[PDB]
Amino acid sequence: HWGYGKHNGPEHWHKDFPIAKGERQSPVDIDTHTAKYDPSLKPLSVSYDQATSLRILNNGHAFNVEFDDSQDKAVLKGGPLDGTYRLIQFHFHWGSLDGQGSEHTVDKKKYAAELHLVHWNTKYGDFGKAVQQPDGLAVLGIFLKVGSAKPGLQKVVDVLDSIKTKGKSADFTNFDPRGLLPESLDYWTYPGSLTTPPLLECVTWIVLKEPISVSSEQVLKFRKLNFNGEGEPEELMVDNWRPAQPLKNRQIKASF
Ligand SMILES: O[n+]1ccccc1S
Ligand SMILES: [Zn+2]
Repeated sequence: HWGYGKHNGPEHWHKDFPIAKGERQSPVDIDTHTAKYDPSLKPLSVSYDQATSLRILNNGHAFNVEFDDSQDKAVLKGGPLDGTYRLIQFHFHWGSLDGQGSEHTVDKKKYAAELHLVHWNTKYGDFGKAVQQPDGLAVLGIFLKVGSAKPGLQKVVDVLDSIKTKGKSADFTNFDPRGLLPESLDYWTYPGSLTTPPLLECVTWIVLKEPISVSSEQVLKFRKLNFNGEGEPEELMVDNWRPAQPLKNRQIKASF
């Protein structure tokens, strides 16, 4: 029964998921004066031209926009990565107020939200096998700040009313995730974990330096979602973010 409240939030997760206190937990604070440029990093390649979205689901924690990952249609390669990583879903974490919401922080700065584009390493055949491997996933993290509207997010915003409560889904075909990307692909990378239970330590994190801007009306529609199921008392889906975790013996590298 994990969640984001007092009684079931991040400080409780370690009881059911002891890896919460592990050596490679995410998110982390990115100290820009400690992260070092790595000339060994190869160019990052985001190839989303043939992406095939299918559906959007409120899972009681966030919403997932799901993709057809039965073939190499939307892949992430290059940068720190060896091989090919297939896009399976994206989701966001966000706050109740514009001053909080992101999971990663940059010199302790919190953004209003954070987008996670989740990809799995095709050498392991499926997502479920990939998450049991230290290089099984690659998550592209993108910060959201409140300013101008993001045209490419509006199709997402406008379907949320149809998936207000936990367990609801809606058809969501022909959504282009390229429209959620900032101009620059300058990034930081480090080894980490899923930021939700089961908190598996399988992720190569790639966190873009340049945030995207979204409008206050857009993020306000995120905040109208519900953690609860239909017919239950309303608990707004806000502050579904885990705070920064100890860096331990890890290196954050910069691509720039
Ligand atoms: O929050 N989250 C859920 C699933 C896979 C990755 C991540 S970051
Ligand atoms: Zn996430």
